[PDB]
Amino acid sequence: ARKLVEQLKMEANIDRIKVSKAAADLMAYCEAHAKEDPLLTPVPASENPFRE
Amino acid sequence: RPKPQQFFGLM
Amino acid sequence: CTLSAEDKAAVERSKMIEKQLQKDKQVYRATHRLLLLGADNSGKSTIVKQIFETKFQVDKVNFHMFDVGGQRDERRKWIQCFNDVTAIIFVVDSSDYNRLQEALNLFKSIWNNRWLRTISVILFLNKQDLLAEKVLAGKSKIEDYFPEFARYTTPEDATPEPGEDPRVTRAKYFIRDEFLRISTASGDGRHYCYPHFTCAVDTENARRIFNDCKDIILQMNLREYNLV
Amino acid sequence: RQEAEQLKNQIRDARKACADATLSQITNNIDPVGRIQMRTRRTLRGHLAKIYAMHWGTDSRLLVSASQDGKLIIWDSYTTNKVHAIPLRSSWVMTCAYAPSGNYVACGGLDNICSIYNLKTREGNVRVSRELAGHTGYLSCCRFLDDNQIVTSSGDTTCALWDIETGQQTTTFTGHTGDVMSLSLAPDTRLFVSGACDASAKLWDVREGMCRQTFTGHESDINAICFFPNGNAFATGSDDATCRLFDLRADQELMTYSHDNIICGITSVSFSKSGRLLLAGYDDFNCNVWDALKADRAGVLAGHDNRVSCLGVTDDGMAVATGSWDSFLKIWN
Amino acid sequence: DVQLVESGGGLVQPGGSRKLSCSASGFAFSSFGMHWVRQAPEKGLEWVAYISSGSGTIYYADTVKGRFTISRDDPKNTLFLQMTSLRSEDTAMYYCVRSIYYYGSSPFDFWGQGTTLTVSSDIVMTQATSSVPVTPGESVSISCRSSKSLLHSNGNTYLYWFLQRPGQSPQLLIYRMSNLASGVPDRFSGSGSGTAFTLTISRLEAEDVGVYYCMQHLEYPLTFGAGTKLEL
Amino acid sequence: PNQFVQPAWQIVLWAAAYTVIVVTSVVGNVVVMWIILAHKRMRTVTNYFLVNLAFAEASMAAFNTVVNFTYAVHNEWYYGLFYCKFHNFFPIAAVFASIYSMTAVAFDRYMAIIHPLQPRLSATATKVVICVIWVLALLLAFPQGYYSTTETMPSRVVCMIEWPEHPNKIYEKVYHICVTVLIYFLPLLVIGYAYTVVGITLWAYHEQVSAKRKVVKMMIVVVCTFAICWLPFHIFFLLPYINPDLYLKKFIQQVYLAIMWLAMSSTMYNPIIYCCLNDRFRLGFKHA
Ligand SMILES: CC(C)CCC[C@@H](C)[C@H]1CC[C@H]2[C@@H]3CC=C4C[C@@H](O)CC[C@]4(C)[C@H]3CC[C@]12C
Repeated sequence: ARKLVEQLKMEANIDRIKVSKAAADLMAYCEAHAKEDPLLTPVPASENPFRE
Repeated sequence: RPKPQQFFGLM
Repeated sequence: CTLSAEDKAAVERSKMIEKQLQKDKQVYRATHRLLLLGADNSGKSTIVKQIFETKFQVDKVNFHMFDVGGQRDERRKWIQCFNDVTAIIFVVDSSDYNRLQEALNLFKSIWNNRWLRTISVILFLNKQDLLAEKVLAGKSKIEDYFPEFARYTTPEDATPEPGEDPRVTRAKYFIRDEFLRISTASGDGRHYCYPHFTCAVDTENARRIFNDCKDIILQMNLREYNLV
Repeated sequence: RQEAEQLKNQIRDARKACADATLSQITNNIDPVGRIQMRTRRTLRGHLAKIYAMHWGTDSRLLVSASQDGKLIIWDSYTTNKVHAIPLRSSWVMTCAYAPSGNYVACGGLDNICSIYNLKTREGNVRVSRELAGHTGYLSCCRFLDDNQIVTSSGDTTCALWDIETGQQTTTFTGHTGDVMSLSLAPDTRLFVSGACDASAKLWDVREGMCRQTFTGHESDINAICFFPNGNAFATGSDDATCRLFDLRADQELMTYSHDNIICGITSVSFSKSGRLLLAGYDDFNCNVWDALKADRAGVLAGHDNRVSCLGVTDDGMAVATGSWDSFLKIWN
Repeated sequence: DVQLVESGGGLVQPGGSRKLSCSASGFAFSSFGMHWVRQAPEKGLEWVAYISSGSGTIYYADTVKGRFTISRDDPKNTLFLQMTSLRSEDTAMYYCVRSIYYYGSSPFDFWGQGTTLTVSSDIVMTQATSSVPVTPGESVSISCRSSKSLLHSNGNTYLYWFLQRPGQSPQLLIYRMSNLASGVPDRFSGSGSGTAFTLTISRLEAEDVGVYYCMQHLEYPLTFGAGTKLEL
Repeated sequence: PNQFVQPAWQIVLWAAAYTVIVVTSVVGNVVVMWIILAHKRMRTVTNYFLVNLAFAEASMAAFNTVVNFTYAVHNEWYYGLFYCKFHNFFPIAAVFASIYSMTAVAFDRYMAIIHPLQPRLSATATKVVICVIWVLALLLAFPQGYYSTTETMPSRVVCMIEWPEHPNKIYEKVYHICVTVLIYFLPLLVIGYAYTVVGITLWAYHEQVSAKRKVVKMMIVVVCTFAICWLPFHIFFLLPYINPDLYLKKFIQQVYLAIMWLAMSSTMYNPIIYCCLNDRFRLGFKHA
């Protein structure tokens, strides 16, 4: 009871960023590492270690 | 002994 | 075929592991797994003569019985695991009328569970001796705990054990019918309840399981072999 | 004693002010990923019973699988060879982890014990290095921060950081009110996020021992939880049939990935290396790729005969393994 | 501890027959495939035979093929080499070597002490320098050359380095060209180019003195080099 | 002047009978072969023998029936020595394979009903029995293919089996008797015993016991069919030893067209059974 109040206090103190910002950065991470991703961008069969 | 009247059946 | 001396040796190691896994498969396939669901005071610990795991053998067939008392509350999370058991062995204390309605709710939760939708239940009303003593003594009326009992009449099909007072027979079949009513209501034939009256003294409960698991597998085999 | 309700609305209004826009309006101009067709490249057929857990090695060639028959098998995915087969004391094993070093693997289940196995002994056998006891409920998940530290979740509603050599719990996380079903370590390893049957996901601090942020979007048990590669967002699967991206810094849900046809629960959730694709295993016997930014289904890994219990993406991001109750683990490139 | 003591060797008249028995203690003998390697008294190492785990694959060196047969009693943890038609060339110390083969495994990791026998298309490993004088704190580069590229398509270069300190059994230093064996100091390093390889011993210590053998495992017969001594 | 030529009106009546047989059989067997393989749910170790049975029967329906039909029509071999050997080998083995496959599914059914708890045959063993069946069938049919010969009589070309010349024809008598015992008497004994023990158990909820009775009906039909349909087949091939004069007559042509028809008609029954007893097969049949 009192412990739950103490936890709620800390969780409410947390500084927060605007979702227009946080969404932008995750969008940015995806674009920056897009070439790296071998599933979003299909890998050449030779490179594919699972080519079989 | 193949005969002209003999019938030949196959399993 | 284009495999190095070390690749070939690794393939051999894999094949050796595969043979051990095949020997294990035979033991696993031969073992019929049973989930001993129940509550404290059921006597589920001593239904079979032989706490989480107990292994018996009837007619050279080995059965593994798992009692998961370690985790409580919603059992939904851990029941998903036992969706391949041949048959749940539910055990109910007939004597405890107060906890009997609690027992009928667990059966309803287990019978209607998403994962246990094809698993047949081998219900074992235990402590039938206690129930007989209470009915003869009086004091505790099954009518008080359950109002429907006064209307109830012994089923005509019911076969009574020798000398059992008609009221004792009526009581025993009232308890059984409550568990059966839940089973009949929500079943597509995918699974069935096998109700068996048992006592602590009875040592034939392992044989009962044998005969009922033979029917579950039979009905499954009939459909599996495209016969029914 | 009801100041807690006052604090609860204060947290809600702080999140409401922060959510000026939706992730979907921000990424509405981003051009979609396009249908993603992934064919099965490898089928690993070594387990007798249903597969409940799989983990990928750092090398992205070795992978450890758990089965309800009671065995852990390490697989050389590239050659489909079985490197090691570990017999386990308890037939019921609900989780399996692979150490980042590769020196050890762990497994846990209804036993309520997390067993760490030394893969590299001089004797050449795999032996149990340590058995960790203290969880009063099944160990749903375990992940190794390092060779001497493991973070294990439990049905006792508590997660715990254990020093393997001592065998003792360095820290215990007791905030959840429901069985913790999954845990994901952040890339930094400083913070882990765990999803419970209380329909709540809590971010913790491994060093401090406290719940930094509580996220409450789902309507039912959070079956799975994955961290976005950046380590600032996480994605949770639930029986609600909905996957929900959260952002740790915004402290609120960014997006939801639900389809009207999809009504079965999500057993597992993973992200590709770029974090663009949110793979998710469903009890419909198939996994569904989702464009994380656009919230659009972009593909389906339909090759399983029963519930897909686990899904993992290689570190490199080259492949996605998918365990299932059919007893076949399939690699999808 | 891990031990592979072998006995069964002594003086034998030519055309005789002796059985050599390696008793394994402290490891799962069944899991590890075993090999017999011999060192003629004034010469280098030569691979005699290989018994795979499960006894399902046996390979022999052309010199001893037919005359020598290798068996394993997995229950008794014992390796046997029934040698028949013994010739004077057979005289040598025979070492039983354990080898486990899984991805990431180190084959040839443990060698037994050795049993002495006194009788009254092969890839070629060329260690050019028979000897190299060295004083402590220097870096040497023992080099081996190979008739064929030991690099397989898999990307693995099956070249192994072993150090037989004076009076001691050979010890794995480097496995698969670059990987360093466990218990092996960090000073050693393996650098290779498919056909030509080099072992670099930095900050050489008095422990390092001994003969260094390069072996190939790309295919059988396994072939060792002549060896390169490093004298203080 | 070949006496085995028949009027166009006779040929048409025989063609219609054989047409019904051939088309129905392959359609059903092919669909049964497909249902099992197309649906992973229907693709189980249990249905390995059923797909094997469907294959061999479609094979004899298309191979043994169509080819033998023209040969009975004018007793002329329009296929040549090569196809003569081919027909006395694979089509005849397909007949043996179907009868042995029927003995495998019977064993499976017997174990799965009489001893339900005992685990099913291992997938590997199931695959070993499929091969053993086909292997023994090819082995039994080998002598008939080995001595295959196409004598070109002035009247017609005829594919005949030149068994080793013996005064008492001991070799061809032993071969035809062993065939009758191994593919008729021995199967009639193991399929008949298994179905009896299974049917006695199953026969002894109205809908559920009605099913365990419908299965018993199918089983009595299968035992009776395999006995009634195949007996004339064997009698025809063991009669040139009992009475060689009958083969020299003309009516023997029509007799052959009948005995084969009755024996090959067995192929059509297996798909119809799977549809009547199993819903997943009738639904599958419309699905294709
Ligand atoms: C010329 C003769 C030998 C031809 C014989 C063909 C036989 C051997 C073939 C034809 C169809 C085949 C079956 C077709 C499909 C399947 C399902 C698969 O999951 C296991 C093998 C199995 C069950 C095959 C077994 C072998 C089989 C029965």
